[PDB]
Amino acid sequence: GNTLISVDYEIFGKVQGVFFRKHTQAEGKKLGLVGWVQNTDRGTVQGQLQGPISKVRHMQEWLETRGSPKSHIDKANFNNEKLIEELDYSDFQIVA
Repeated sequence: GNTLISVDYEIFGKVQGVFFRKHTQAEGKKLGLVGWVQNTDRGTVQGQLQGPISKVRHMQEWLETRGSPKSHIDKANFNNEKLIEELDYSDFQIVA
């Protein structure tokens, strides 16, 4: 479609200390997405994605299967997937 969606994500495995945040931001920006990425307090990576639905879906697949080159992804959990009519962000940020 040419609709917009928002979705929350959390990635499990060898996902911290592998340049995951930098690569996620770069891929998000390449895909024209806004949102954020952050290392959690439980050894995972999380955030939200917003943008054109096909681009969000491409990013979801990237988060399931690839991530940063030295990452090892066991699972990507997605939640709160929804259609949106406006963006809630103006950039794709790494949240410290």
